[PDB]
Amino acid sequence: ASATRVIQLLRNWASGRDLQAKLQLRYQEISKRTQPPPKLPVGPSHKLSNNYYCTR
Amino acid sequence: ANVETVAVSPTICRRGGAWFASFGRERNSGTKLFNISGHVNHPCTVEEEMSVPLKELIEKHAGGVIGGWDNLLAVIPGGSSTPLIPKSVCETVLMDFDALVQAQTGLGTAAVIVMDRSTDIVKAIARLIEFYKHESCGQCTPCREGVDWMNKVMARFVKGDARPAEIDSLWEISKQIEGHTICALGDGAAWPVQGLIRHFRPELEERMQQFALQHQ
Ligand code: SF4
Repeated sequence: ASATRVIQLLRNWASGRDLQAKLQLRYQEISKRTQPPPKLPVGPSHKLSNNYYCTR
Repeated sequence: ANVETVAVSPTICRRGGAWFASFGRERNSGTKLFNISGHVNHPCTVEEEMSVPLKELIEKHAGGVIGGWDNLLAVIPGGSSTPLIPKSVCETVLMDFDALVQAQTGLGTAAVIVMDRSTDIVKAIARLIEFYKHESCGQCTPCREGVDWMNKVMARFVKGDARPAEIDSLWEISKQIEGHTICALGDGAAWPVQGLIRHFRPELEERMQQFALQHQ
């Protein structure tokens, strides 16, 4: 975050752990709100030849 | 009855059935009229015994294949409705019903279309399928739709504008026409496609590869 180092030390002593390692707030490690397009594969029964429906 | 069947009848009655049965193999008796056309030196209509070998007939009456017997690529022995056979089969095949049925073709009407190695075999079979497309009466669904479907697929195959998987699908399409129609025009349209797929699949696959690499 942006907390003062003395406040950071106070938080670490009060909680007993190192809060700077794991923060509940998300800052920049999340995925981008815009993503490249996908391709989404088809499936097993998209064959043209050995795909008579009465066998599946 | 066919004109030949009725025409040979008075001679059969006069000379007897035994004389007619003297010629040809068993259950394939008598003489037959052969129309040899295509890539032969002397295309012609001739009369010959039933079980004459194909090679002997071609070299004797038709003058041989254009460019020698080693130039032969394929033969359609019974008109457009019979599947083609490659050179390795036209070496020791007899021109009767049973011998040609054994080679998976059938004698049909004894019309020998000869093609040498200077031909685009896929184009010839596509032209035959287009003929069957233009001569469909359009009554029953299998012929009416599937023959046009096969014509489109073959026309696209000539350019190599498909993928190898389609080959198998085309085969199955033929199986959905043959045996499901009113008359035998559906069977006669499905059979040449099956013969081509059976005997010249590497040619189709190579053409598709060439088109794929040329067009990226
Ligand atoms: S198979 Fe025969 S009856 Fe059926 S559409 Fe073709 S020509 Fe007509």
